[PDB]
Amino acid sequence: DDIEEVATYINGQTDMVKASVNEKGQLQIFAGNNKVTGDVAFSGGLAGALNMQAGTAETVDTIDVTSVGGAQQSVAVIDSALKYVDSHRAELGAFQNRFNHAISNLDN
Amino acid sequence: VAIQEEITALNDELNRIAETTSFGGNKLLNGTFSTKSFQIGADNGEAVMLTLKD
Repeated sequence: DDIEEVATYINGQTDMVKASVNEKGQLQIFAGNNKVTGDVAFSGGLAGALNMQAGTAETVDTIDVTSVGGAQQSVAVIDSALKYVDSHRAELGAFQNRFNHAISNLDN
Repeated sequence: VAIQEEITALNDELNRIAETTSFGGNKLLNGTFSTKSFQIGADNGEAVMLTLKD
């Protein structure tokens, strides 16, 4: 498998981490805070060859697409963001519905 | 000599073709293109690499 095929394989086998490949050819694993709560311990023969580095923080406010690597990582960040956004909406949705039922009972 | 002169001209033609071809601004055959990946999916890490040689 070439580096790009490796990235797709990872993205396919797991949804916990989202891989990517930058311009040079380095692999970019992104783990959204809403899914992982800590640094990932990359291990195994592949890891040894790739030599994965530390995990800088990347919030939407920090998405630079001027480079392909940055664009690929940015897609992942945006996805993690959309999940956070939606989840909150869902929570608020229940609040509305719950308050709706409450109003009905209070009226009764 | 005559033939060589003609070959020399054609020779230059091949060189320019290689150094002049340019999709928009990006050059293609000069050798600088190397390899770029083309994201062809709706999720990251789906890109497929494409390589253009000198």
